[PDB]
Amino acid sequence: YGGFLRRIR
Amino acid sequence: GCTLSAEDKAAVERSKMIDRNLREDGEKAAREVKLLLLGAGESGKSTIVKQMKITGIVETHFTFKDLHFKMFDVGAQRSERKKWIHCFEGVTAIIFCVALSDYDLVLAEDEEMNRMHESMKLFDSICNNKWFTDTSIILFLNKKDLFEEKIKKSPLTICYPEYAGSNTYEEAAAYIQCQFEDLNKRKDTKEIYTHFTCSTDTKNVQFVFDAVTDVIIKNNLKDCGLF
Amino acid sequence: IAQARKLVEQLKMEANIDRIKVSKAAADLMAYCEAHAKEDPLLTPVPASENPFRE
Amino acid sequence: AIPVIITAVYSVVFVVGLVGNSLVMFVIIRYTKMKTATNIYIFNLALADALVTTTMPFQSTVYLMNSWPFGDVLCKIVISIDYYNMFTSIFTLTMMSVDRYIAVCHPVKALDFRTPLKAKIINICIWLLSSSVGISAIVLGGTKVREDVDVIECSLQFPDDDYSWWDLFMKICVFIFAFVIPVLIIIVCYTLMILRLKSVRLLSGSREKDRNLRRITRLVLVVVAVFVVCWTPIHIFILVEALGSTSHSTAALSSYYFCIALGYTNSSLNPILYAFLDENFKRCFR
Amino acid sequence: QLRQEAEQLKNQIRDARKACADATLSQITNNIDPVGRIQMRTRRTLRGHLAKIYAMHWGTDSRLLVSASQDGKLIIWDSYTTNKVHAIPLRSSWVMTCAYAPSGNYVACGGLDNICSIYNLKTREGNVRVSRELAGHTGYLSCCRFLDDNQIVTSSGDTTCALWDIETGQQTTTFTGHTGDVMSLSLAPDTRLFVSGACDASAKLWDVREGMCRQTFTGHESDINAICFFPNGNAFATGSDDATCRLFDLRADQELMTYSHDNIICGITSVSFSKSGRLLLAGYDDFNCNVWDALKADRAGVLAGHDNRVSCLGVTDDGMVATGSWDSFLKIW
Ligand SMILES: CC1(C)CC(=O)C2=C(C1)OC1=C(C(=O)CC(C)(C)C1)C2c1ccc(-c2cccc(Cl)c2)o1
Ligand SMILES: CC(C)CCC[C@@H](C)[C@H]1CC[C@H]2[C@@H]3CC=C4C[C@@H](O)CC[C@]4(C)[C@H]3CC[C@]12C
Ligand SMILES: CC(C)CCC[C@@H](C)[C@H]1CC[C@H]2[C@@H]3CC=C4C[C@@H](O)CC[C@]4(C)[C@H]3CC[C@]12C
Repeated sequence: YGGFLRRIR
Repeated sequence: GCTLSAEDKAAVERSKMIDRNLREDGEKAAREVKLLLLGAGESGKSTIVKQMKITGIVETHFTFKDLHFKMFDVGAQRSERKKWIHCFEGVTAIIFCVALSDYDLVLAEDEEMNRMHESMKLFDSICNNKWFTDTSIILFLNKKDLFEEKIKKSPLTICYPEYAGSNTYEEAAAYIQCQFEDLNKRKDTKEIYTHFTCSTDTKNVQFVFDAVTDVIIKNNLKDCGLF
Repeated sequence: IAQARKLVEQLKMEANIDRIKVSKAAADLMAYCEAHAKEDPLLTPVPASENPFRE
Repeated sequence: AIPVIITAVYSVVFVVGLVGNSLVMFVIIRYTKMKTATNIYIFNLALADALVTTTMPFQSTVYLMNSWPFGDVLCKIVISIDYYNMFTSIFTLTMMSVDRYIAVCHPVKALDFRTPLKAKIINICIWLLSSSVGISAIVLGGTKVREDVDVIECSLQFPDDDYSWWDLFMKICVFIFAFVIPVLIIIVCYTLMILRLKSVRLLSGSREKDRNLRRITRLVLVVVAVFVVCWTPIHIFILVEALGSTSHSTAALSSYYFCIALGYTNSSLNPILYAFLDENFKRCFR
Repeated sequence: QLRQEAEQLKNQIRDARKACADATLSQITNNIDPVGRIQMRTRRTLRGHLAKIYAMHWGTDSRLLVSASQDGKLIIWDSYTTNKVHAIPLRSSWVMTCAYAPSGNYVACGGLDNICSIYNLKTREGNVRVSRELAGHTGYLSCCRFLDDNQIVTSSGDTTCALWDIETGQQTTTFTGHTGDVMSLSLAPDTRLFVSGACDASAKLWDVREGMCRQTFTGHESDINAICFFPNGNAFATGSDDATCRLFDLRADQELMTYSHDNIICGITSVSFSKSGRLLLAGYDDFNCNVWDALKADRAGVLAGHDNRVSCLGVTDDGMVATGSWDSFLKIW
């Protein structure tokens, strides 16, 4: 869980 | 499949219906608690049955707190206990009844054998039996009133010289209980629930229900794999 | 008392019996086994064609 | 370095979880027939854990390549698998806890509740309940290309007018229904079970039975501690980034992926805690 | 007073037995080839009992069989198709024996209830209902076998046997003389004599017509649990708790061969013969069955696959083997 959220990098 | 004829399919359907009935009956049966009622007739055993309820095996069914108990009395058998005692291997609990007032009474046989000693040896042979290694035993010490009224006249030392306490009721009763419990060789997996009879409504039944509840909790723990 | 007399009578009845040599008994026991040896499906495995308990 | 060790950790967790789940599923399918409720629960838990572990290599690839090179359909199905099987695994853990609590603290009702048929009904209800999040991830999940960065990212798409609000609400709902309710239920059920077992005459009768009670308490505490340690960091990190503050650093990214690795380590270790420690399972294996 | 007379009679009987033992079965059987290794598999697995099996009996048609379980079920199995023809509930779940009538019409059961229940299968109503109940024994019913559709012989734990009349409901003949609980019963092929083994480590041969014991066989050191007639009707095998089987002969009036092994210490629950009598099958308490050579006393085969004690063992009339164990499973080899 959390690997498919809209992250900024 | 299409290989089976018209009657073969009917036979298979009948077998399936029979299997459904069998599994329903097994589900109902496994939901009930079995109690093997042992002891001696002179000890007073029918009175306990009458209290709880209100030709080789007497089966008594009673419901208490949404739990069905089937109690099997095998006191009418006059044969060797070894050849049929294994039928009760999966019994939920054993109920062993002994009369405290019979500490000095002699057996009906010509031999001078103490009735209490015979009860103790029967309890020893039943508790230390390979079929009841993990079967809990509920000990009912009956006729406490008669024992209390009789202990003031006859000392307890007549049964065995080992007793050195006073002739009071409480100490003698505790000593008898500890002597009976010391016969339990397997103190690890088996627990003995000793209880003096109360002769009052919903007293013996409550004790049996508590012991059965503990046994059911242990069985559920084993089923879950936790124990 | 009466049980002893009954036991004595039973032993008298059993003693007055006709017995044969063990050799004849063994010979008859072997003869029966050898005579019906071909009719025993357990003694000799039956081919699956004639065996009703097919897989 | 860190990347190398991070992907090594991901690969180790993936291999361990996949092997353990496959072994448990194979043992349950053939060696030990699913006649009891606990076996059915263990089978469902192992299936959910294996399907969650299957998601890990895609996330490792996203971490390394910094982009999603697979198709849109593959991204949708992977996201749906991840969400659905996470919910299924958590709910199966919660229901195993409730089942054991009912078995101990309600022995009379356990005769009418621990039927394998009722276990199958409960499992079907769990999978249908997770089907809501699964269908949501199928419908809304997808892949979109960002032009100013020239990066294709796979995630849940919401309308852009209130994308932030929808994302925050979805994160809050998932956090609540996947951590707060299950952790509270597990804590309450296991605490009540231990308190009841403290009053059982059988367990306190002998030194060896006291040792058995201590072992049961240790196992329960290990299960609860493993679940909390594996799931709390990732949820806290996600909540902090969603509402607390927004930042992007290499150390933050590495810690985020390590938290995800711990979340997957939960499912990797579930077979060890629930299958390779049940006494009935040990007897069936031997 | 007369005890010395009884002792003298016993001495005369044993001297006569020793005189007739002019040879040995093992010496005479040295000319026959060994059977070999008997290998067979569980070609059928009957499931549907939720308690320990205590007895089973084949039908006369070599296809149907009856099994009794401790959960109060008499299940009639079609061995060919694994289907359940009938599942008779029992008023008493403590059943230790069951029987199948030679006509296929009736089924007997009994146990700790001290009653032999006879159920009719060919009722016009279509359901199996209780037809008769024989409550004449003061001990648990240990075995029962149908002489005919109207006569059944039972053995009880009160050291007696009884030949009954089903249509009347009262026993016509009482066989007494055992000093221990009668545990096993076997009818002769001609249904004129039978043999009973009890806990007194002795087997008695009884005559149906006359109603009195004719021969007594000793040799066992423990209780006899199983008994079975040889197919020719002249010998019979007994299984005991001494982990030994023994083959007695009626005409020779002495034991012939003892089947035992050094590593076998558990008792025998059931014994049976094959159609030719060459194989003696015996169920043991070590979860396994042993197929001995009835003439060479060799452990020709082993049947394993039961997780609990094998309780009952039957061989079909045509010779085409059912084992029931405390693991709630029947296995047909
Ligand atoms: C659509 C929906 C109503 C909702 C949903 O997301 C899931 C459902 C059905 O069914 C299950 C899911 C699983 O994760 C596993 C399973 C098959 C046991 C039950 C979920 C799911 C989505 C897509 C795949 C998939 C697609 C292709 C291949 C493989 Cl193995 C799985 O699965
Ligand atoms: C493991 C972390 C995450 C949470 C800690 C949980 C455990 C250690 C805590 C949480 C709630 C606690 C219980 C709360 C209340 C009581 C009642 C009191 O009369 C005896 C102790 C007892 C029964 C506590 C025992 C310890 C307990 C079960
Ligand atoms: C046993 C359980 C309760 C342990 C819980 C540990 C939690 C509280 C820890 C583990 C990892 C931690 C995170 C690690 C890194 C960062 C980045 C930093 O810039 C802000 C704090 C933040 C986001 C931390 C928040 C707290 C955190 C989530």
